[PDB]
Amino acid sequence: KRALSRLKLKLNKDIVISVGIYNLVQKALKPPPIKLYRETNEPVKTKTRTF
Amino acid sequence: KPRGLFS
Amino acid sequence: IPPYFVALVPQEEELDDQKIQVTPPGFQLVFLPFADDKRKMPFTEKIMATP
Amino acid sequence: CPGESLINPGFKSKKPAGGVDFDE
Amino acid sequence: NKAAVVLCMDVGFTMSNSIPGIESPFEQAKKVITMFVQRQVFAENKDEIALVLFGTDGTDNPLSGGDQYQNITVHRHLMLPDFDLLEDIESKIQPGSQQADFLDALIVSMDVIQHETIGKKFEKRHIEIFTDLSSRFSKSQLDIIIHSLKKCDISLQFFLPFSLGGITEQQKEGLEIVKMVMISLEGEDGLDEIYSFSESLRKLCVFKKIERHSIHWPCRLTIGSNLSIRIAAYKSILQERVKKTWTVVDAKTLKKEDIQKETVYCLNDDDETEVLKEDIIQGFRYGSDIVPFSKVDEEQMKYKSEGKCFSVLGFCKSSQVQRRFFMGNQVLKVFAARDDEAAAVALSSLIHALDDLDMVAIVRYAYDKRANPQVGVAFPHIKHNYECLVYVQLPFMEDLRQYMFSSLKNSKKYAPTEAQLNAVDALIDSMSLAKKDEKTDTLEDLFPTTKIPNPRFQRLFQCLLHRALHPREPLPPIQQHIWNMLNPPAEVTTKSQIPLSKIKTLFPLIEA
DNA sequence: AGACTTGTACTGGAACTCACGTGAACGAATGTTT
Repeated sequence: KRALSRLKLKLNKDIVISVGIYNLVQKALKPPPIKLYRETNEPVKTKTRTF
Repeated sequence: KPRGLFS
Repeated sequence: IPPYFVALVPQEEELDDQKIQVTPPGFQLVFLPFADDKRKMPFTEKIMATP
Repeated sequence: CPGESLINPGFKSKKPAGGVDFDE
Repeated sequence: NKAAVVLCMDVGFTMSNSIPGIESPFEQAKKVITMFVQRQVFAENKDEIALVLFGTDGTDNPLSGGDQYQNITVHRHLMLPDFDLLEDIESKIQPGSQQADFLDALIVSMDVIQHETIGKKFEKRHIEIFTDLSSRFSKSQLDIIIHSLKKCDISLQFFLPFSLGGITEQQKEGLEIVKMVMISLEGEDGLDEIYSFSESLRKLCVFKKIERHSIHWPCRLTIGSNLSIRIAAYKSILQERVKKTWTVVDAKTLKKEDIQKETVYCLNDDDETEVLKEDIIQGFRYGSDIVPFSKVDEEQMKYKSEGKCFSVLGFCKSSQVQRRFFMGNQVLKVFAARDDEAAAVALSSLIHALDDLDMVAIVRYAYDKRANPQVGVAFPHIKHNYECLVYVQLPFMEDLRQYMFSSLKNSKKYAPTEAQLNAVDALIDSMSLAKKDEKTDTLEDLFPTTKIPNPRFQRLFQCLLHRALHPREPLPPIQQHIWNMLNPPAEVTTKSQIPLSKIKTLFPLIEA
C-alpha cells in the first residue's frame, strides 16, 4: 500500500481537508528489460547526449 | 444545426 | 498539469460472510470527459427485430 | 485474520482463476 | 472535404457614424472576421476563404460594365487562410467614404466563387454578408439572383448590428429585402439564419475543438463456432492529445537540421569501454540474479495468438460488472456492418435480449495479431435513433490491488454529531448543480462539463497566436472567459456563502 | 579519560506512476499500368 499523492480538498478558500489518492486497479506490465553485455554478461550503463 | 461562419 | 473535471462517488463498506472487507469506505474518483474527448459516429439506419 | 495468505502476510489470498464455468 | 467561404464586408461611411457606446459596426465586424480567421488557421480543415469589400473608394472586380459594379474590391481570393490575412484584417482594412449596393456585392461574390471554384471539389459554398442595410438601393434583379442561388446551391448568411430578425425606413426596407431573399432561398427555416454581431461573437470566442476521424474496425462477433455477426467498431471516447509536437531547433540557426540526438552505451568498468549496439542482448531480473533472454528467443517463445477476435466468452448479470473495475484508455461502439440488413437484425436481436434480461456479454478482444488479448464487457445501449453495443475493458487478476482500509462508521473518534450532519446536509442542498423542471417531467443540468472545451488547447493556441503576431512580448495571462467556463454559475456560490460559514464554525479544522 | 549503545534529524537512492516521444504496421482511396 502506497499513496499516489496527498492532496487538499478545498470546499472553500478557508475550509481544507487533507486526502490521499490510491489506485485500486493498475495495469500489469512485464518487468522492464535491462541491457546486458554479450561477452562478459554484465550490465551496461546507458547515457544520451545531443550536439 | 450550426453551419456557415460557425463551421 | 491542466485541470480535469472529476466526480467523487461515495462508497459504502461491504463485508463478505467471513467478515473480510471487499469494498473499502471512501470516495471513488471518476474522470469526466471534455468536449473534445468524444468522437462523432456514422449514421446507421435502425432495423428492429421481431419479438 | 481468516483468508490471509500464507505466502505474503498482509494481503488477501486470491482464489484460483476459474475462467468461465456455465451454471446448471 | 473542403468549403469555400466568401467574406463580403461593408466599409461604407454609414458604419463609421455610430454611437461610441454601441461599438460601431466597423470594430465588431473586424473582430468577427479576425476571430473566424484564427479559428480556421489553427483548425487545419483545408477550407478556402476569400475577402471582398463593398463601400470602398477603389474599384477592382472582374466585371466593370457601366456605373454598376463600382466601389467594390476583391481584397483576397480563394486560398488556404494564413497569418497574412490576420495582419491585413487588423490594419490593412480601413473604412471608406462611399456607398455601394449590397446586391452588387452578392453578384460579385457569386461571380468570384463560381470562377475560382473550378477544378476543386468544394462540396460546400457559403457566402456571408456584413452590412448595415442603411444604404439606398434599387431591387431590379432579385429573381435572377435567387434563380442562380438555387441552381448553384450556394448557402447565404447575414450579419447585422441589430438583433430583431428603433431603426430608420431604409433599415426596414433592407430587413424586408434580406428576409425575402432568405425565405426564397431556404424558406421558413431561413428566418433564424441571420446572426447579429454580438450573437456571432458569443460563439466565435473559443478555438475549434480537435476533431479526429475514427476509422471503422471490421470483425465478427462469434457465439461458438456456428454463429457469426458482422460488426464494425469505432472509438467513441478517448483522451485527446495535440496532433503536433514541439520540435527542438538550434538556438541561433533556428533550424531543425542543425541538431542530432543519439545514445551510447558504455560498460561499468573504470576504463569506461565502448560497446556497440550489436553487442548488447536484453536480459531480465529473476530475484537476485539476471537471466539473459535474447530478443530472437523471446520471439520464438512469445505468446502467439490469432488476431482480430471479438468472441463472446459468456453472458453475465449487469450487477456483477461494477463500474469501478473498468480499465483501458478507450470506449468502443459496436454497430452492425455497413450495408447489411441481416447483421443489423442479428445485432438488434442480441441487444434487445440483453436489455430485457438485464445482462452483459463478457468478450475477448484483440485489435490485431500483435495486440495483447483483452477481456472486456459489451453492454447494450438503446436510443430512439440508433442502438449499439458499448465495449469497455475489464481487469485481469494481476491488475487488482488488495488494500485494507479502516472503517469510518465504527470509528469512535471520528463520528460526526447531529449538528455537523445537519450542516453538511445544508451544504449539499445549497450547492446543487441540477434543477427539476417545475417537478413536471425530468431533471436539467446546470453545469454540463461534457460540453466544455479542453482549456489546455485554448491556452496553447492563444499563446502561439500571441507569439506569432507579437514576437517580442511575454505570453499573456489566461483569458477571463476560460476561467468563467471552468467555474460554476455565480448563483451556486451566492447560495453556498452561508452554509460554508456554518461548516467552518462547526467542524474544528486545524493544520498540523 | 575512552568506547559502545540509543535517540533524533537529514539526505540520497529505489521504486512506482504518468506524460510524452518514437517505431513499426495497415485498410482504404487514389494513381498508374496493361
